[PDB]
Amino acid sequence: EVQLQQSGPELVKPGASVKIFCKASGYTFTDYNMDWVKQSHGKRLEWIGDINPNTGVTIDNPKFKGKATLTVDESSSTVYMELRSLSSEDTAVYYCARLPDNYVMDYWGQGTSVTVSAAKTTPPSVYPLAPGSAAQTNSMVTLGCLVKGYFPEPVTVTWNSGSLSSGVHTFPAVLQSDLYTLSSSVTVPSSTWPSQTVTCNVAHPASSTKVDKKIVPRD
Amino acid sequence: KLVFFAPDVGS
Amino acid sequence: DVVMTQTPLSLPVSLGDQASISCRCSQSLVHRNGNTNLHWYLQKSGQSPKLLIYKVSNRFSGVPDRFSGSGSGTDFTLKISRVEAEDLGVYFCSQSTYVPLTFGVGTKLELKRADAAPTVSIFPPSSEQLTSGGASVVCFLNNFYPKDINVKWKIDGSERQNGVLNSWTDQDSKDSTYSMSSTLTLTKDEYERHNSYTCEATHKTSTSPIVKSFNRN
Repeated sequence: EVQLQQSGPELVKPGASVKIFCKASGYTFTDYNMDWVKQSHGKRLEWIGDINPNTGVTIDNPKFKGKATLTVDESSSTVYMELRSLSSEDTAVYYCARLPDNYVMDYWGQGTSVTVSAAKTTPPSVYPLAPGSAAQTNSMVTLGCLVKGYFPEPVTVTWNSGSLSSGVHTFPAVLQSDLYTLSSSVTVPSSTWPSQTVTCNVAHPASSTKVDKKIVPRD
Repeated sequence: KLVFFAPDVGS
Repeated sequence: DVVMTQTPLSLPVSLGDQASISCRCSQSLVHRNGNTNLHWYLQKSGQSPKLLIYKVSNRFSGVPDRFSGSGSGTDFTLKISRVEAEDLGVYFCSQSTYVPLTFGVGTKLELKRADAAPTVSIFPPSSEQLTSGGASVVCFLNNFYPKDINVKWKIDGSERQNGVLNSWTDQDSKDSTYSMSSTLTLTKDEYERHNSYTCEATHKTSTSPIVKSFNRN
């Protein structure tokens, strides 16, 4: 089976560089070329370049001349791409792709995420979201949880240690000013809260942080 | 302006 | 660069319907070797793109005969006989005739359901956040259909755009709805300068915007 395994996620400071690889298997590495594709926010795909494994000769997208550089070490069946002078515009997922003589990119790697941020490992601040007004009778109450100012991804959010699952919306994190921000909502019947306890469970493995934030009603 | 994508791929 | 224009951007279907995705290019895609290097890719959520059809009408290995492609020159079409649940995702058309290789913007094949009004909930800044010097106002728009929605923040009647961060979920696997979160972040001082904070949602299920708000005091 054809396999294209790419290097893990990268965390790079603005202006620095990074070199990501892509090891191939399941076929003769020399009878095919290797291409690279960029996918940013909105999931727009941009072709970066194509490289030959036997010669190292590359066909490049001129819009990436000052950004990307393709090399290959065919002994290890590994293709590299360097991204230099990184800015926020370079925060994206970069894909590996095989190119046979048909000039069709058929098999793709799992992708390498590159995140550009001047921030170090920062633990998150967890804020409870309580309704400003009392809930009506026999209605659904929506509670929330805001997780702000952390780096890097991922953070995990569950409610009542996973006992509340239906009505939970945890939203994709957004990177702003080198730090992430994430929110999570939960909807429970008004006869459940605040009569019973509802707790936000946040975990940030990169900083070994785990917090429980009880959602208390406002007065 | 128009250039065909025709690399020398293979052994 | 050769421009790839896909129509439509969003294609809601019920399971069993047929689907047609158009891809028009700026110039002919006939390579000097004779081949028309236009291809179709599918990217499901959290996965890598996968090759469905290459050179207009050739099914890649493993692709069901459910999928078929046609076209020539500058107009191409991808067709699905009976859309299945596993077919939902984003479909990209791409050309490999000229340098650089280009892709379409993408066409999201989503599931169709009855209209659903969003449950709007607004939340003031927490005591924990106010002490640290920050002030975030969070607004959730949960479980709505169709996916198109607009959010506007208003502070004492005036629109506010700076300091807003928005996040969207994909189509839910159990009810086929979409959700959205919006967080307006201010300084503690700027939050204490104003009183009325409003979250306005524009959606198909209401002729006028849905308004949730609160007065600081």
